[PDB]
Amino acid sequence: KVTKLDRDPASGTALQEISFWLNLERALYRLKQALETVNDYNPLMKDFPLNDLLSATELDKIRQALVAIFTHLRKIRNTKYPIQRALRLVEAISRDLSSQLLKVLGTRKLMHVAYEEFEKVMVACFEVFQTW
Repeated sequence: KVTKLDRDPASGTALQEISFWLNLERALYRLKQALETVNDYNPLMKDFPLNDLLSATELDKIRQALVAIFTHLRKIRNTKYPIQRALRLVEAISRDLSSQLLKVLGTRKLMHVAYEEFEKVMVACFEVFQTW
C-alpha cells in the first residue's frame, strides 16, 4: 500500500514532488527496495531551494534562485534518478518560474508605466531568461 505508492512526475508543481519524496522518506523511516530507492534519492531532496523562487519578488532574486536551483541539480552523479523524471522536474521549475513571472508582471503593470522603466525591468527579465 504505502510501499507501492507512486506519483506521475509530469503533473503537479515542483513543491508537490519535493513534498512527496520527502514525506515518503519520513513515512518509510516510521519495504527494502522502497527504502533503498528513497535513500538513493534523498541527497537531491534535502534542502531544495525553490522556496527562494516562491518567496522572490524582485527579478535578481529570481535569477539567483534559479542559479541556486541549477547548482543544486549537480548531484545527479550520486543518485540513480530517472532521466525523464528529471526532465519533468526541470519542466516543473519552468512552470512555477513562469507562474512567479506572471505574478511579478501583475505587480509591475507594464502597459500602465512609461517606456524607460518598462525597458529596464524587461531587460532584467530577459537577463533572467538568458541565465535560464
